[PDB]
Amino acid sequence: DSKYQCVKLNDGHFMPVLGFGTYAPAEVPKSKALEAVKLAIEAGFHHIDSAHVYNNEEQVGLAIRSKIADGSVKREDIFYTSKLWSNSHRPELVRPALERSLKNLQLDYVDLYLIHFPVSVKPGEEVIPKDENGKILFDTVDLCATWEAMEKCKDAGLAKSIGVSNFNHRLLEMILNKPGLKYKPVCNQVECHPYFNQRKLLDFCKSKDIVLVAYSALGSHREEPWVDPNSPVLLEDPVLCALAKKHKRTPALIALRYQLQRGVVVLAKSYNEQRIRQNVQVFEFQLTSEEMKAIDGLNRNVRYLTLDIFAGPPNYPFSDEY
Amino acid sequence: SVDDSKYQCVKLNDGHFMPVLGFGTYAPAEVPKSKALEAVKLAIEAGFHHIDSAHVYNNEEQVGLAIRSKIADGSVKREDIFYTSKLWSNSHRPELVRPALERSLKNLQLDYVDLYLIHFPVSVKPGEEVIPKDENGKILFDTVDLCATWEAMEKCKDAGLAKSIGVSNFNHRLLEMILNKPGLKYKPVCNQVECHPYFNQRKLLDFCKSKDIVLVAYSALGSHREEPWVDPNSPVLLEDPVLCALAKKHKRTPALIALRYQLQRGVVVLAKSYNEQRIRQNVQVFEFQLTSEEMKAIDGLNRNVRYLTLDIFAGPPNYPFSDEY
Ligand SMILES: NC(=O)c1ccc[n+]([C@@H]2O[C@H](COP(=O)([O-])OP(=O)(O)OC[C@H]3O[C@@H](n4cnc5c(N)ncnc54)[C@H](OP(=O)(O)O)[C@@H]3O)[C@@H](O)[C@H]2O)c1
Ligand SMILES: NC(=O)c1ccc[n+]([C@@H]2O[C@H](COP(=O)([O-])OP(=O)(O)OC[C@H]3O[C@@H](n4cnc5c(N)ncnc54)[C@H](OP(=O)(O)O)[C@@H]3O)[C@@H](O)[C@H]2O)c1
Repeated sequence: DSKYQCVKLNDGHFMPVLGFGTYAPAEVPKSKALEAVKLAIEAGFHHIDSAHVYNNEEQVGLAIRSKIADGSVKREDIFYTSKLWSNSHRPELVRPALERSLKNLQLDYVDLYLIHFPVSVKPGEEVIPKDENGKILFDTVDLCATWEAMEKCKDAGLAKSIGVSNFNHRLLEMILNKPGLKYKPVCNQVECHPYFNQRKLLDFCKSKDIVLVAYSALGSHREEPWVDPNSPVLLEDPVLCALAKKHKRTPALIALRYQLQRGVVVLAKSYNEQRIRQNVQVFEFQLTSEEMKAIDGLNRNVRYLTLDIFAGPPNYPFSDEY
Repeated sequence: SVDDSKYQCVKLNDGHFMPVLGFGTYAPAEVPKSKALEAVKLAIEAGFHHIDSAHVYNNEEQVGLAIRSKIADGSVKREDIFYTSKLWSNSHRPELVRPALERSLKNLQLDYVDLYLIHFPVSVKPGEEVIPKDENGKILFDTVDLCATWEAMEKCKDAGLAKSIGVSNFNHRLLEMILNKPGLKYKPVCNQVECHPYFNQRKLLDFCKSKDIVLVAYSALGSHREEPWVDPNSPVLLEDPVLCALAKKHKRTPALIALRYQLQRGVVVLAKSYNEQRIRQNVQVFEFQLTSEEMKAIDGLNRNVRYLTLDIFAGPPNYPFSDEY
């Protein structure tokens, strides 16, 4: 213990390369996140991924603080990520959103704060506000101004590092090229897996030393109406299953190891005590270059999470090629 | 930012972690041994957490002092230094393995090495001389079962003298030999071998990976080019045009490109320098990354150029470089 695999971010901080996802569908009791985070820590996860919009920060924080006070882990050995929801993109709303997250977590800082999604919605308690016609109440906010507000939260010490999520090439360039930029995003957390392996965006991120963090790396939560139930089940893939047999591992383990070997930090959500343990075994084997090539072949350009309910605004990120 | 107790490491097949950038400590004979002391100190100061040495480099006293010095002054803790030594070929006989380790520890004044390797698979006769020769200058080769040598290595690990054990300059056959040994207790955590864009070890790399063995690259910058070890007609790796082009593009150096290349193919890479500026420059390998096209462009430099043949040890069956890999 005490040591684990991390990568150096562009602001000098280190991020553990395997992250534990904490989102769980609405039907799942928020209490299950409490135990799942505790187990994840016990199993050796050192990186925990959440967001204000997952509505579990109370529980996630309790787990962390609970594996701390029981000396199972130290605060410096937990990399905790939160995310700014789209109803707080206005500059004067960013620090208050982070501070509310921190109050819920009862923590002094987050290790990483991301702009969760580049499209903005009307400020208020409702995370997906809708009008009388059932249409989204979008808002217009200069992301450059939101990013300047994140830089101030990092300078205030409330976030160790800042980054973004669901940003495309155009949106990343907007930040990277912003006049007077103080801090580049350390990461861009996006959907990534053998069926949507983000090779183009990945390479771009690499060229600017931005770490691409893969979510729904195991084929996603497949929650409706977010993900089409007709979409292929990743973990049933014939090639993944074959490689899983060869290595005597599982298709999940193969999908995770794949991301590690291509330079991607990978998240993995499970609320199963035993699967939580399985996933940490990603550090127990390697894939050969022929095998990597085989997984590369699986790419289909199928995106599980379109979030197309947010389509329309200029900053909707998935219309571009990448 | 956080020159903290955080840095990039990989998990070894025995549960231990190895920092992925190692500092090489061998310097040609014309270089005074004293220089190794200041070099390793500067390397620790710069952020190297992995230090590579060997009995045959005749600097363990200096390298050990450097490490002790940086611990005793509070710059670093012992658990944050990954120190590697190597068993020289005059101590391949099983009963001589632990005595060899203990002697290196005595010279270093350390309690344990983080990693102890079988340095080279060809054995020579026991005694003080590292390359024992008879009166006619013939090297005095010895016949030793490396499987027995490995058993003695396993015992060194069970004793806590070495946290991990591995090999160096082993080929496919020799690896299989160890891995397929009856009663095998500990697999080698690594195979430290020459590796660089002119000799990228693709095949051997895949093999190691398939066994979860970490390939550690030595002479990753094109070697010390010391004669008569290295053919002075050999190409200068760091003068390669492609490397130079990439270096220019990234605003880095050919050396940085060469090291980053290894990191991105899952290879732990060593880098030797006794120059304060280059020592600091090399840890910059964590500051950028290469695209898949750039990686492919480096893969294209492979030219089967082995800088270090060690062919004075060619002849005996265990000579490792005759086989395809
Ligand atoms: N920033 C964003 O826009 C965004 C979007 C989506 C997700 N995320 C983050 O990424 C995390 C992961 O994404 P996800 O939650 O969408 O999908 P995921 O991690 O792809 O989900 C994998 C599904 O596989 C199951 N699983 C886990 N380990 C397994 C194993 N070893 N073998 C077989 N099945 C296994 C899990 O079910 P069990 O619990 O029953 O094991 C889970 O439902 C989320 O929790 C969240 O933190 C971020
Ligand atoms: N196990 C084995 O059989 C074996 C064999 C050979 C080597 N090794 C290990 O691997 C280490 C490295 O191998 P090496 O010593 O053969 O080769 P190396 O690390 O490839 O040597 C690089 C040469 O490049 C120079 N250099 C370092 N950084 C540079 C930079 N940033 N820009 C330009 N030049 C730079 C150094 O000279 P300056 O010092 O002047 O900077 C050095 O002489 C050794 O010290 C040793 O620990 C092991």
